[PDB]
Amino acid sequence: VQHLTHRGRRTYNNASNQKKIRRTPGNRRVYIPKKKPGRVPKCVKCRSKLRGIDICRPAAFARLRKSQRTVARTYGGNLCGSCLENRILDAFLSAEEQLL
Amino acid sequence: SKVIRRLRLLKPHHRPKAMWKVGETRIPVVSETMHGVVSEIVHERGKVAPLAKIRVDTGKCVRRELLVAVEGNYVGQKVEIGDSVPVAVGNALKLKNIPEGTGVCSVERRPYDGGKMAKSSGAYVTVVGHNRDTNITTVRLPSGEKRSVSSECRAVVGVIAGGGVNEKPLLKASRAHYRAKARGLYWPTVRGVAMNPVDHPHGGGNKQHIGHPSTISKHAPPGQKVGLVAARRTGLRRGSKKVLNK
Amino acid sequence: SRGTKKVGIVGKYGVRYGSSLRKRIKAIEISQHAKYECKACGKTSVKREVVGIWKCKACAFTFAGGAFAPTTSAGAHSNSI
Amino acid sequence: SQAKREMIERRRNPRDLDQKHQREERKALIAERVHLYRNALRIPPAVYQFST
RNA sequence: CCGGGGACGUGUCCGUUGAUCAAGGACGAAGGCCGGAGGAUCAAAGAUGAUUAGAUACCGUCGUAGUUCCGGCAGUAAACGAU
RNA sequence: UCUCUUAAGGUAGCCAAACGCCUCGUCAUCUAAUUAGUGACGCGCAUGAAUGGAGCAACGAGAUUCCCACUGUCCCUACCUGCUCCCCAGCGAACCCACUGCCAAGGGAACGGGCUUGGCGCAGUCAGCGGGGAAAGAAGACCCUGUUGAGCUUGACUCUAGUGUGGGGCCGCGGCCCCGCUU
RNA sequence: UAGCACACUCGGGCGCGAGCCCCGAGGGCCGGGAGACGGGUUCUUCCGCCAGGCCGCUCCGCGGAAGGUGAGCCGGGUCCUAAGGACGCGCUGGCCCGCAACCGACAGGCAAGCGGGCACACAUUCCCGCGCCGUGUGCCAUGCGGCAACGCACCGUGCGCGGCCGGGCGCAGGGCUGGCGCCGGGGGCCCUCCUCCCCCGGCGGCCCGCCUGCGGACUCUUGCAGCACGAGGCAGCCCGCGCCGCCGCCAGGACUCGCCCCCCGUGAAGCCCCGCGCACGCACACACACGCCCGUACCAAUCCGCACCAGGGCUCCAGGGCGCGCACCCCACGGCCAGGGCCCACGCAGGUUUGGGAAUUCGGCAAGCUGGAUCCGCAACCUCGGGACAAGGAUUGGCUCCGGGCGCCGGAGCUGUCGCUUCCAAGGGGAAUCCGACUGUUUAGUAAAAACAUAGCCUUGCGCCGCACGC
RNA sequence: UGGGCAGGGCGAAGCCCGCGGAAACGCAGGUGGAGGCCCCGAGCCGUUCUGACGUGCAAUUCGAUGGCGCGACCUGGGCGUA
Ligand SMILES: [Mg+2]
Ligand SMILES: [Mg+2]
Ligand SMILES: [Mg+2]
Ligand SMILES: [Mg+2]
Ligand SMILES: [Mg+2]
Ligand SMILES: [Mg+2]
Ligand SMILES: [Mg+2]
Ligand SMILES: [Mg+2]
Ligand SMILES: [Mg+2]
Ligand SMILES: [Mg+2]
Ligand SMILES: [Mg+2]
Ligand SMILES: [Mg+2]
Ligand SMILES: [Mg+2]
Ligand SMILES: [Mg+2]
Ligand SMILES: [Mg+2]
Ligand SMILES: [Mg+2]
Ligand SMILES: [Mg+2]
Ligand SMILES: [Mg+2]
Ligand SMILES: [Mg+2]
Ligand SMILES: [Mg+2]
Ligand SMILES: [Mg+2]
Ligand SMILES: [Mg+2]
Ligand SMILES: [Mg+2]
Ligand SMILES: [Mg+2]
Ligand SMILES: [Mg+2]
Ligand SMILES: [Mg+2]
Ligand SMILES: [Mg+2]
Ligand SMILES: [Mg+2]
Ligand SMILES: [Mg+2]
Ligand SMILES: [Mg+2]
Ligand SMILES: [Mg+2]
Ligand SMILES: [Mg+2]
Ligand SMILES: [Mg+2]
Ligand SMILES: [Mg+2]
Ligand SMILES: [Mg+2]
Ligand SMILES: [Mg+2]
Ligand SMILES: [Mg+2]
Ligand SMILES: [Mg+2]
Ligand SMILES: [Mg+2]
Ligand SMILES: [Mg+2]
Ligand SMILES: [Mg+2]
Ligand SMILES: [Mg+2]
Ligand SMILES: [Mg+2]
Ligand SMILES: [Mg+2]
Ligand SMILES: [Mg+2]
Ligand SMILES: [Mg+2]
Ligand SMILES: [Mg+2]
Ligand SMILES: [Mg+2]
Ligand SMILES: [Zn+2]
Ligand SMILES: [Zn+2]
Repeated sequence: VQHLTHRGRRTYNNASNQKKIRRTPGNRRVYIPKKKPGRVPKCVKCRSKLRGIDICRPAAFARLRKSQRTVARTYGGNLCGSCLENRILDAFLSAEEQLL
Repeated sequence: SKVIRRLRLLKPHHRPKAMWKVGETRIPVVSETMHGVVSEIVHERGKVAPLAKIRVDTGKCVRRELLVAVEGNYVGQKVEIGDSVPVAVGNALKLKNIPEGTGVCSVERRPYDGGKMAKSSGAYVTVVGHNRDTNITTVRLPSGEKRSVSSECRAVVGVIAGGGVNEKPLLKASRAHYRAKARGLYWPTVRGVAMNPVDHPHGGGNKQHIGHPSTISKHAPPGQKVGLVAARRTGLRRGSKKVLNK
Repeated sequence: SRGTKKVGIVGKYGVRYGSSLRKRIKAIEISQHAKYECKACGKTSVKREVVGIWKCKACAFTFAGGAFAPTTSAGAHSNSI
Repeated sequence: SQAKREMIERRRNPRDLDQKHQREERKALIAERVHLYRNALRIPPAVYQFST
């Protein structure tokens, strides 16, 4: 097979030097730079996966539209809905018994 | 002869690195009672005893305090750090308001010091008595030493989490290896009797023996202070603490 | 299909380290690897994460406890007061 | 260290203000620490007669 | 505080569910053993001072294990009412 | 049983052991034959309890013996192949070098290539070869000497860092060396 | 003289000159191709040589003359910090030390470029096509849908609170790679035989999985399990992997999510950025404009070992067969091939030696035997885990079938000069003793050990420490 | 702060089922995939030949044999210790 070369680039196996194979038109394969995997957004309380928010590299994430980077409710990309609802119930119920 | 390894490890490039330390674990110095939430219980490199990240929220700011974790701490625990807070586990208060016979930990040695004594795994300090005149609390240290300390000193109620780590034998040399690499100890330790005379006072010849009494004086030169450095006695103990100390 | 008659969990150590050392570490390796009941959610899902930190993997309830057990005798006594 | 930075703040020791930009801050602190020491000593009549 | 127990009392229930035991299981004084804690008294071993023909013993003094507690092992007694 | 003596007199164990001089100890086993091996024995020159004693499950490129099997290890060598060698074209060093025909005996600084007296050989070439040149390596590392060292030790000599102690200096107030105080 | 090329062979060419230079053919052999460090022009073209290359040269990493290195996207700086440094100031008789601006990464964090052309050589830099990123100017709107999971208005600034990481067996996925079948181009070979040989072929739906709604109790996984703090199911939602709409089938695969395991090891920091909270005030799109410095050729004889030295030197990429296997061996790709003659002795390396079988020897040194797999059988001892592949035995090819749970397994028959792990690859075993427990470490260049380390055990000091389970 | 390291073997807990049991539990078959476990590949090293070489290829190399080979490892860079 056509052997792969890092075409004048560094050949180390770091997280920032990952490559992926492309088949070029001549039945020749090359390495092209595979970018880093984007971090998944997590709840700051319960650390489960947050839905709705796109999974991209922190630079490519910032290039997205503002609607793609967050959820429309309050504590949008911070809390999940179950942790947020608990936080609403906690602030309410602590206030109610504080009156009594 | 050459410098022995004991003096040679005293030089400050042999100390553990500061980047391994999560932070200084001090009891906060507070005017009024501080209400904190245990935000996270974290591990520090080398330290078997975990740390308690305490997050305190006021109207003005958020203070992030750090304490050694107490057995029974949990994330989300309301802790109170003050002078006369309740004496529940996890709170920190002055020793005068701590009843006698309750094991406390991270005891301050001077007032508002941040906590010095009983800071590693499983340690606790038993509050023995209060001299309410002269404001002096006598406490029992984890070494068995009965220590006087002023009642203004703070302490955290409970024992240090990280429990009975001494009960597990290191079965392998690797488990001692990764332990000492984390704590920054000098390991493995060559016996000085196995060394040459240029290396050690025990460094001997033709048979591995010390050759002179290994009980050295406490007034000895450094470089001579090798082996048993101020030994009151030697040999296997075989007795109570009372019969051997006097 | 027991596999071992007496050693159980310290059969991983083979014939090494001595019988009494394998016998001594057996009670601790049973202890440090076992699941325990969470006292915040009820489930037997508390596992050790690092020495001194015990976390329930179901409801994420993490607490500072003993080295190889969630509770020590000195730690239990201070909490029972 | 943060406890030591609070420690050198509680004591008001002018020898802690060792940098160059702290110079005007230091000599203000020297002026008040002298003044507290000057009047806590037993001032002799040769000096104290000028207070009257 | 939690748990247990037998006797009695009874127009309470069930209705033969019982007796005794190879195998098996549990408990099991003291001394002993293991790991941990503790250690005041007493005290094997050991050390002495005597006694004695001798004295490795009895007597005096000291003293370690041990005696104590916790987890386990062990599983023995003139474990006798020799039943 | 008696007696001398010590701080205490080697206990449990173990052994001609990697520790036993005698010593190839003695007995047994192993063998045709064993200064070896193993098992015993122990008045052990000079074994012995964390200067760790005893102990061998597992492990070992550790040390050792026996057995089976295996074999050119040997009896006892032989043959084959490649490469070298050998011969050539071209290229082309170094070691070493007082001077060098070879022996026998003698004398001699007590083991000569040269001397003495005998015995011989000499066209000075090619290849083998390791008897000799007391062959070449290297101002013997052993040993001794040096009023030459260095490493290292300590009960050497003279000092010394360190630890510790006493006295003094380190300009504060109060009260009874003691106790408060702070500046 | 020692020594120096001795897997090549044949023809042709240029040329004064040819074993070595070039071309063609044949026969073989093994790496080759990209980066770093290091080299520094060795690169490439033209010309040369009577010098250098362990021979010769018409050749050359040589000599001479030229040519060549083009970047918003690659690397570094204009960024960030790590361990750490620190020329200032304090402390000084001087240091140490304290604070520490500043610094510290060409493999960390980390904006954005690929396909092709051209070319003597060089280009992800030029060119062509299609993109993308950032900066600077202008030009402002002042919000909505869904019960919900959430969907969107391509909008900004400040503060606060937060936001990243380990290793491993396996399961699943998997950049890609291979095979087979079928189809399709393009090229070459064929006494017979043979369809031989070589090359090439964003967007919507669904699926996961989390969550939501309804509802209320079940439900997996290769694996522990899960579940009223809400199971399966249904309908959604989210965000990725994946698959179809705008050649199939099978196998392998770097890597990767999550489970699970491991730890007295718990697996960076900071800036940027992002999110929310609270405030401020406005500029994303769009349009226009712009994008600095440095590096950029080449180096399995270009480096370091005085050298074209059998040495050493960080990183990346292996197709087919065999087989458990990126073992060996054979092939492919790609790249290669550096005297002549004769073979005496003695060598070095390798085969084979009847009979004997350790008698050799300090000693089985060296050599040999055993060797894979399947099936059977397996002792004393033991820390009960081992010993253990103990010992020991049988079997093994080719072909034609049959059966199964079908990458494989079992059975039968036929067959060969009895032979089958047919080459390759691949334990000799047993009975004991000594020592060290073990794995590990060591005298680079005469010692790998019984020495060292080790865990364990123990003693000592310390409450002015990293805080006694500690040092 | 980065990187590197075949393929097999043995089969620890835990789990599932079957059988036995009055009970405690015990066998058996799978499952699972532990361990400074075993054989070994690249690689690393340096046991033996006291092999080759020993004015060498080499101021320590070569070959066979051997050991190690996910570690108490090896390794690039940065940094510290003179
Ligand atoms: Mg280049
Ligand atoms: Mg979205
Ligand atoms: Mg030595
Ligand atoms: Mg000395
Ligand atoms: Mg000595
Ligand atoms: Mg010794
Ligand atoms: Mg001395
Ligand atoms: Mg008892
Ligand atoms: Mg008892
Ligand atoms: Mg005890
Ligand atoms: Mg008494
Ligand atoms: Mg004796
Ligand atoms: Mg004999
Ligand atoms: Mg013999
Ligand atoms: Mg003793
Ligand atoms: Mg001895
Ligand atoms: Mg070893
Ligand atoms: Mg010639
Ligand atoms: Mg003569
Ligand atoms: Mg003559
Ligand atoms: Mg000759
Ligand atoms: Mg000679
Ligand atoms: Mg001399
Ligand atoms: Mg003299
Ligand atoms: Mg010649
Ligand atoms: Mg050749
Ligand atoms: Mg290259
Ligand atoms: Mg060229
Ligand atoms: Mg020439
Ligand atoms: Mg300057
Ligand atoms: Mg970078
Ligand atoms: Mg462009
Ligand atoms: Mg190129
Ligand atoms: Mg559901
Ligand atoms: Mg292959
Ligand atoms: Mg023969
Ligand atoms: Mg023999
Ligand atoms: Mg002989
Ligand atoms: Mg013989
Ligand atoms: Mg051999
Ligand atoms: Mg066998
Ligand atoms: Mg055996
Ligand atoms: Mg060893
Ligand atoms: Mg050596
Ligand atoms: Mg021991
Ligand atoms: Mg291993
Ligand atoms: Mg091996
Ligand atoms: Mg080495
Ligand atoms: Zn949440
Ligand atoms: Zn829970």
